[PDB]
Amino acid sequence: QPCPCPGGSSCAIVPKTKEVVCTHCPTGTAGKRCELCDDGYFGDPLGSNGPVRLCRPCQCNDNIDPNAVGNCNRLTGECLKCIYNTAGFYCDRCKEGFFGNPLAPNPADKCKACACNPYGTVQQQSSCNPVTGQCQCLPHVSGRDCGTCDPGYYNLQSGQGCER
Amino acid sequence: GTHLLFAQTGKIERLPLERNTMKKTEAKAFLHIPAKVIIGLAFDCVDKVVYWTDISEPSIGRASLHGGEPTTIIRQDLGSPEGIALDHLGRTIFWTDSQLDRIEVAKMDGTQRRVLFDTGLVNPRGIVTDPVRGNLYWTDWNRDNPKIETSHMDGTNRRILAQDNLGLPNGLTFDAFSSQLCWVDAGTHRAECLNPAQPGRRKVLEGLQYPFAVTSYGKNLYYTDWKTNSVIAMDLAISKEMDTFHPHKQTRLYGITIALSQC
Repeated sequence: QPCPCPGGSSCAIVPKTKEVVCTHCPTGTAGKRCELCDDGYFGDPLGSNGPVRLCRPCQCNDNIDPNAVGNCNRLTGECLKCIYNTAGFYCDRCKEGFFGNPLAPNPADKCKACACNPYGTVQQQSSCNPVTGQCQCLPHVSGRDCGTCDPGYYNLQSGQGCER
Repeated sequence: GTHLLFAQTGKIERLPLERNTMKKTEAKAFLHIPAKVIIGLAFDCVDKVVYWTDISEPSIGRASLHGGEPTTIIRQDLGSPEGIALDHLGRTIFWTDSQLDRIEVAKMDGTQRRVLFDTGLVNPRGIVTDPVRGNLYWTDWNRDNPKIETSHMDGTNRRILAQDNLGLPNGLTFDAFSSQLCWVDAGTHRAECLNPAQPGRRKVLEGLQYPFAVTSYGKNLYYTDWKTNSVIAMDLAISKEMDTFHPHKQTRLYGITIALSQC
């Protein structure tokens, strides 16, 4: 008999189509019966397909843009638009071909492009060490991006490592 | 005869506009689409049809203003459609996609898709047309290089209209009579208008909290705000806040458009 709505909200029911609409909804929720989460939140407020999970803001390690929409899946919480070149369910890793600490405070030293030199890097790989960013250099090739010959060595463009 | 239409999660709201005034007490739901997060809105003046973009599925759909059952026209190969504009003369739609990074054009029923632009786009969002003069305008809130761009509706003559002093240009609107292009910026916290012919001179209205979308009706601007959770009506010239509407269900407001009684 009472309105099937949270926080003493009034409701409207159209018996012809039988749809009931709560006038108000608690913060973070949306829908006619506040049965879902608003964009920017995730959960299952009424336990429609699992235990009750109150809507809460997307948890993406501050690696999402507040000006974007659809930042995370409204049911699971999976982060969908990670920035600063981060990735993963919680924007907790770097995208393929990038290195650094996605959880770093400063966005600058988060996930940067490996930018491996195609001549000095083994098999022309684009990935690199997750922490140092060091690309897998060919024989006698040095430098993070493998773009410099070791002293006393030449012709990086050989594609077999510098030589002499 | 003319109505205001705005988007919220799971619905599209509707409220009458009687002589530049919002009939707040008469605000009723236009359509309920529970599973969707409606973002962009547009209105076809010849057939009286409302168009929208949904970032949930994602999809682009339409429904007649008078009764009409909601129908989806596009689902495939879609990223994050956040703005949609129409060519009521040529019978086509235009939209921004901030995921696939492009602006596409297609027939009213969604067929014969064509990627109009797909380079130099990072976060396109707002987009409007001026069918009579054949011009297209859009915003790209690219954090590093935000911009307001224009091009012919046919895809030629693309160029940047505004680049400096822009933060987060989320939506824009064009008024044919005054030849005025206005946008709302959630970064600089203001609304700016300009004549595309003389791009250098910008009228500015300050004090906008967090504008998302905007539409116009003569001298008045109507924008949706994320901070205040309301539709705000502003007058260009006097730079005054005419009125505000707070929908009872205080969820995030998105796109906004005006349903004209005739073209």
